[PDB]
Amino acid sequence: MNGVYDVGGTDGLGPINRPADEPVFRAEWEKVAFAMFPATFRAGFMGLDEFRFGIEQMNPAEYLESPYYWHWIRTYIHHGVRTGKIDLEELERRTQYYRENPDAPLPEHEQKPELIEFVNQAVYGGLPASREVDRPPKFKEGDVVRFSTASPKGHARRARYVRGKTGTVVKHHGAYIYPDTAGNGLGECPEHLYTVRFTAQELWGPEGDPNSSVYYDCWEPYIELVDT
Amino acid sequence: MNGVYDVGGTDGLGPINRPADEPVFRAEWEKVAFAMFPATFRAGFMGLDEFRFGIEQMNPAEYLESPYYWHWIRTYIHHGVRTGKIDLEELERRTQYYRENPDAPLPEHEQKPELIEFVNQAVYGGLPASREVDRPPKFKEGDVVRFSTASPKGHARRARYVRGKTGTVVKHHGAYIYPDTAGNGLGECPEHLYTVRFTAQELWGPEGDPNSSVYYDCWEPYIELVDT
Amino acid sequence: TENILRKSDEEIQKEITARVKALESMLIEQGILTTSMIDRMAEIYENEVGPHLGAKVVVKAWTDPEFKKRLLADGTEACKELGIGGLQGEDMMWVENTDEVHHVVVCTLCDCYPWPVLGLPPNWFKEPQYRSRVVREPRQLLKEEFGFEVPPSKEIKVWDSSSEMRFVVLPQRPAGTDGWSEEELATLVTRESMIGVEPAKAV
Amino acid sequence: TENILRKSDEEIQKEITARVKALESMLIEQGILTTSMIDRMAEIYENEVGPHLGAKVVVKAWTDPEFKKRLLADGTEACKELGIGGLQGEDMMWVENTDEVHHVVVCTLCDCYPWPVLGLPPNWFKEPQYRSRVVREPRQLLKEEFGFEVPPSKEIKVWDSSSEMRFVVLPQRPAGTDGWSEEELATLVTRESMIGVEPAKAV
Repeated sequence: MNGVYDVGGTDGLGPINRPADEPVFRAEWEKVAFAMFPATFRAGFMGLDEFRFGIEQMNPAEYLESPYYWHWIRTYIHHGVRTGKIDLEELERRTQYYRENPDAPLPEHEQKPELIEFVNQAVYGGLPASREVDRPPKFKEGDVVRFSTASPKGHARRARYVRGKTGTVVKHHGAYIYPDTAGNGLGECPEHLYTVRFTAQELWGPEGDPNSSVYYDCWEPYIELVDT
Repeated sequence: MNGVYDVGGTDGLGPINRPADEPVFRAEWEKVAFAMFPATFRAGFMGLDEFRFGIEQMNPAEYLESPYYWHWIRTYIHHGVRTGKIDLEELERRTQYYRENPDAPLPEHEQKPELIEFVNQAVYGGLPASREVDRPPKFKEGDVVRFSTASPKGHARRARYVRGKTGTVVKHHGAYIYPDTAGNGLGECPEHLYTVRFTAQELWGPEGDPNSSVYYDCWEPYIELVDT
Repeated sequence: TENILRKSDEEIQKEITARVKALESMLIEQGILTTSMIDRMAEIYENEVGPHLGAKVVVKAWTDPEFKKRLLADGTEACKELGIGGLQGEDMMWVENTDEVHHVVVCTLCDCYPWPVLGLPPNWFKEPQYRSRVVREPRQLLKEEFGFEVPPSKEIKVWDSSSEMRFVVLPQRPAGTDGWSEEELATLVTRESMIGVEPAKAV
Repeated sequence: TENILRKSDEEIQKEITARVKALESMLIEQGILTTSMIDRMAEIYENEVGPHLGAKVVVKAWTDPEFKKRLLADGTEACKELGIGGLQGEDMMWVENTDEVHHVVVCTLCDCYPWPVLGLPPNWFKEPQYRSRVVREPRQLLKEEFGFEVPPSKEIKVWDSSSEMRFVVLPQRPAGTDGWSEEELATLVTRESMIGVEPAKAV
């Protein structure tokens, strides 16, 4: 996606707003949006990469100025409709109901111990994305590589500021879930993962700090050899 | 400016909204905003390049969804404050006045024949940006050139989608006002101007139409020789 | 598109109106803006300068091969022959659609547009949906938005007007118009055909 | 920033609240979401997982050179020694600030952040102002936003977490803390010092 969310290097976005302190959750609705992440994950709405792609398809003006957890709501709805698990017309009718009756009760439901077990297991065990593959790593530390200029319309982690740029492999991490398939519903198709160093001058031309570098994580198909 | 206004190649912005027809001016306020362009130009608020830079400094979420002529209002205010010709506090107080008294009269004023003469002369004579320079053109048709990777924070016409890309000079147009100085208050400093052809595949990688090219206008400092 | 953050269009218009009137009052007091100056600007671009002027050039080029040559060599000088020129078309370069080449014009960085032959641009030309996509997927954009299908084998050239040069498409003369009068052919020339987002009118 | 198009914060919150409750009611009826499940998630990240966990690693590395080695070779395995790990820090790589190198972490594409050692990120880390500028002008951003001046001759390394690898800064131990207890040193370790936007606390 060449979306506005890919903001690295963008100018004119404003000074940082940073209260001297702020709570973990600023409102009750934020706790709900947060907790719906494991809930929809477990229900098959989406995986992590698809989750991000849903947010990348938001209206950019709304993305830029809305509360962060509203982005999560948007992606839950995006995938609920995509999978047919959410009926939009019912949702709109209930929205108007709770606009008019904000204190009305939530539906009656039973508590589920397995959902608490899932929560605890995910929080403390994690959802590891590393995977083993049969092919060996194509690159190694010290290799000079160039970042792909492809511009897919689907999900990927190809920030525009690094495309077509040259840098040096810093580390190979093993193979991981590949966003370019996973986020587009095409499965894990894992690929070797590398960190690559780009100098600021390579990235920004003369406007770059002469003594600064950006480290960026590249899956194997993103990078092609320059100098071994 | 690496601003959001530099939208070429951005994905996710929405389908085109295009009424089957629409008036030149959708409201009276639009006629006013339009007419303030020659008025502030003549008064020394800004030139054409500075005008555009003012818009490039807008809040991006507002830029993306506001009426086009509102952008013009924003840049008039930007330069009115910059030059001290507009006092912001007075402006805010009058805004609230006309919010509360939308039918109140405008200030009493005399009509000025010279402002009508200016209008007609600009409309039919134009405001030509071409300039003569003592240096000859550095490039020529058929030259293969690469577009600069510099990323100035001030005004320039360096769309991000063409930076660092290679193309072929199509035409030299003569020398013109140079945006990178003019839009930043640094004068005309004219430079030779060229159109350069970039293939879609050069621009977008494999996602590019194999049978399509983008023509982009480059001032001399933007481009450096590859193959003569 | 929906944006849960956005006020209504009515509330937006009311606010802009107050803000513009307040700024207008200040420039009036400075002596740099007058109501007659506002009216003249609006009259010129509502009734005097419009795409009817561009259509006159097009039909002359369609019916006068020597003029067509001159138009394609220096567009500003050629249009000057018909009394057409001035603000925002001081430098005009015309590009000819053929059987092998289709041209379409955009300004991805803002809004640049040849006012002396087309008048002020329609709102869709200035907005981010067209500007963002036409440089990236011109063939699909032309078919989806304008029902204009360009065969895969035909090259599309997108002209991004990043400078004060203005690009204007000379559309191909439709078949079936042999011997038509200049007036009769002009009815086929549209704003859209001189941007390159549509062909000239069929039949 | 001002946006004449934007409703008030109160009107925005009221709308989001209704929309979230409506979606919540639907997922409840599907049997996939419960109030106990919402409460547990919120308890864990309000009171259990927070930057106090990261500070324990930091002070161990400051006081245990052998642990520091292990931390810098494989961060996930090292933190596992202290009972720290899990969701959104399954792969953790720690980078050590020195006299020659300063590290700062960002996620320009979204919001990636090492939850098991820092808890959920503060809102400024997720927002576009920090993410857009730190890769482009880290030295100026650190001085203007956080009053943190990094000498021109010192290299700044910005780590853009585009993957599931999570980068965590090991800040330099402040001078004047010889022989301090692990508890006493932890009071100097801040969330900001493990993002790289501030040093650890002076004195």
